[PDB]
Amino acid sequence: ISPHVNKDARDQYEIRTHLRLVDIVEPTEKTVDALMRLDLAAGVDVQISL
Amino acid sequence: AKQSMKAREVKRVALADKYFAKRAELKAIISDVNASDEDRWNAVLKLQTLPRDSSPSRQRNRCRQTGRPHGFLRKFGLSRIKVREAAMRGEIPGLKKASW
Amino acid sequence: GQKVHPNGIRLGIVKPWNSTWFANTKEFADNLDSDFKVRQYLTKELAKASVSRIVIERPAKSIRVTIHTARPGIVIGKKGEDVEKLRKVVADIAGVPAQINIAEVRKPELDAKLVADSITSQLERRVMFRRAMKRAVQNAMRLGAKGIKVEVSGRLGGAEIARTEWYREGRVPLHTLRADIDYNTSEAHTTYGVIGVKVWIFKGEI
Amino acid sequence: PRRRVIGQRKILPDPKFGSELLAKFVNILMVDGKKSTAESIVYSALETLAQRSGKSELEAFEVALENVRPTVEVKSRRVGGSTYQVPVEVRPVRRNALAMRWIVEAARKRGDKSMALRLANELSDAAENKGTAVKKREDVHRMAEANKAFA
RNA sequence: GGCCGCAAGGUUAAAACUCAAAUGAAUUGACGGGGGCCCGCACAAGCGGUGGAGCAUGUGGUUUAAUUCGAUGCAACGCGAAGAACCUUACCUGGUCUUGACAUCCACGGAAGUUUUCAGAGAUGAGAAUGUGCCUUCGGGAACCGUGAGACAGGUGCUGCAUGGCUGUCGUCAGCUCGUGUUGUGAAAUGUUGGGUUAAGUCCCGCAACGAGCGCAACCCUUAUCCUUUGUUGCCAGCGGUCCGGCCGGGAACUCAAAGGAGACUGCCAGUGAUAAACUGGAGGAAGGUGGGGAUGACGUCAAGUCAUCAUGGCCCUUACGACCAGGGCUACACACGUGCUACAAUGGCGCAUACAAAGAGAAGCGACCUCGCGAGAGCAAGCGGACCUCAUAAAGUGCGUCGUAGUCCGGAUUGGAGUCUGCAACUCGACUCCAUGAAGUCGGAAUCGCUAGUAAUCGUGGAUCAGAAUGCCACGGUGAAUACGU
Repeated sequence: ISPHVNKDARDQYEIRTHLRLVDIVEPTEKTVDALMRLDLAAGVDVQISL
Repeated sequence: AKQSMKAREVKRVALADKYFAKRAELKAIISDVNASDEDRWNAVLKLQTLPRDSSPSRQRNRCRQTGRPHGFLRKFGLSRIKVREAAMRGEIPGLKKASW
Repeated sequence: GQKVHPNGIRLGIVKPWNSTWFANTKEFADNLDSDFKVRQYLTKELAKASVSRIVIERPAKSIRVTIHTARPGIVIGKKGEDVEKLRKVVADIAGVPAQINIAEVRKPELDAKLVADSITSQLERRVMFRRAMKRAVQNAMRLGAKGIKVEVSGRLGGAEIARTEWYREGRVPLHTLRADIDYNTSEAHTTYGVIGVKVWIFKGEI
Repeated sequence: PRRRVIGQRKILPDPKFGSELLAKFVNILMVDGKKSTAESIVYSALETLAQRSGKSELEAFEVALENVRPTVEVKSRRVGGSTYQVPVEVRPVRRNALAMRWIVEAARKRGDKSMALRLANELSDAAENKGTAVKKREDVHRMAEANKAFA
């Protein structure tokens, strides 16, 4: 945290990543369209597997 | 950093992109076992006629805002000083001060 | 001693972030550089429109930017003839579809960035720094703040030995983490060198 | 310290027998956090010692200690620019601690083959009133007696 | 010079020259080999080290064409460097260009893919193939390659005693101040002192003071105990299949994962105390009095550090203090110092075979099973953007043999010969393997350092930088002490 020598005097940072999983057992055509036609927030990442 | 060092870096990345496939071919030839044993000599003698700046190991990671050749972090593209500045201003999503 | 950044120490407790998105390791650096270039261009273009904050979001495969300003007319223009141009340039820089939104600052006298910008502007036209500082403090305390602090440093008045001065009114508790404290800074370029300004404003606990 | 009261830590009793004195002896003997090695050494030594005297290990140990426990010692004082040796009484816990420390220090200085052998020889000599431990006790008492005028 | 005295001397009493001050009484600090009260691994009581040997690394000096620049008592010396073979590079020797290696302007024509010759290379010359899109109202020139002229570009060049921003230190110490009132001609004082008490200017009672601010405490992260939601890639007590294995049908109970809640406050009892603030014991409880560990740094001090991250006033150079290139140097070696690693052995060295962890990283990435090699590795090849696959086998420990106090069956510097891999390229100057050689050293003079509990000591494991290069730095668990009478 200093532009020159001092060698102690540090800063420590973190990033945390949260994760969730959801399972659908018996789908139908209407539901799959309903999911594929949905929008969510500007900070969530969504992965769909068939 | 001086204005000529960054120019050197741009030139390096350009040439490395340009000559990528030829080198991989020549190196596969030289490495492969059971070769004619003169094709090896030829490939070795040709791999050194290409420009020196076309090798990926002549490149140096630098800070994207200042040009500093030390204290580089790969997740951010910046040096320690500018990382701290942006972090305190609030421009790096998810990052904050840690204790445990 | 040295002090910790108020905004920084408060992120996640009472203060929000300026950028919101998720990315992985192969996109993080590029996204940061694109945001930096966007902010540089907007701050150069809107120097006289009283900008105090630029918030960036990256949903799906586009970019949406919110500008917090105190003179929205100068930004919007005659039926959009300026907002459209800004959107085109930002889309070119980002490389994806773009959207711009404009939000208004009701009280410019309780905003940390705008007070500091006003002081620097006055200092560059040869006004007396004591007058500037006292006016700032009085305005803030008149319009409803619970406390304010102002600090200035450099070659004041053309002196040869540099100096630092500050004024305070009300409460300004910096060790309390639930306190709502706004902070920002600015720089003035004169014929004798650089002068620096810092501003703190307190609004209440939460 | 200056303004403190420190309580006593609890110590588990030995597994084979049930004495806390022997646990403290193991503790004083151990090095680098290896309690198993110390327990092996002590148990082997007490085994080889019980024969040489035809009594229980505990009785041999107690008789060995009773000849090395000290009674009076000397502290140093310097307020007038000169060092004076002032005799003081020793209290029971310190008596036991000093005895154990001296026994182990004497043992490590011998020249036999195994550490268990050295420990057993030292304990036997102590029960017979010979060796460096008893010499140390005698020297301390002599110094304390020679300075009785400063009590 | 006169008077007086045996003498020692006494009494009366000037000038030249030189300086701009000499001095009294009070006021706020700092200091004392002055006094009083209280703190801290400050001492004392203990455990392990450094100073001696060999090696790794930084600094002074000397050397050299160059050994690039900066940091210098505590608070510089494994420090900027979180990684110098070329590159990085800012230094040296030699070969080269001048509106330029990086930008904005004006106007004269056309563009990117292969392939030949002289060059150490930079850079010179010969060739072959192509004719883009697009209002062509013909002006588009947007896109991007050439050359010419001049407003300009460029500088890790000096001043951290002209500066902004950022940091060290006294010190996580308990202090530092204001408004109104009152006292003194004034500088100033009171409040903030006093009797008790606390880790604390923490709190209560008194008192020409009455109130408020910055600090102290609390709100934030983590760890220890409980219950209610969801149960796959994570979990198996009851039930039933057997190729023995959570393998399979199943179960939602238990470990565990991660969201909302409960809990600790001198709350309750007894004694002391100013009919107080508090203190010392006891119950219940996973935990008791700040439960344990982090983050959090007041007004100020040292013209403390950094113009070489960046930004910036003043000075300075522009066919050169600015570009490009191939070789060398930052790794030198009579010597002095700081910080570390491995040892000098039986609480151990060597051979066989066998329990028990935590936290992390991975697409130009991590690389299983199988085959070849004594080995460092090589060939062929699944799986995984991951509670699923891979890195990846914990070590100290325990059981059985042998060595027998020897410079050793202890220690592993140095040197010869033969190899593997990264990389255009390992001479100067890389890491690792195999056969051989087998140095100093038997516990270190005067000095001197760390540590109060899951701490010291000791054993292994991961990551950042990174083509390759840790005995350094930042993190994780295993075994597990001694001592504190006292100031």
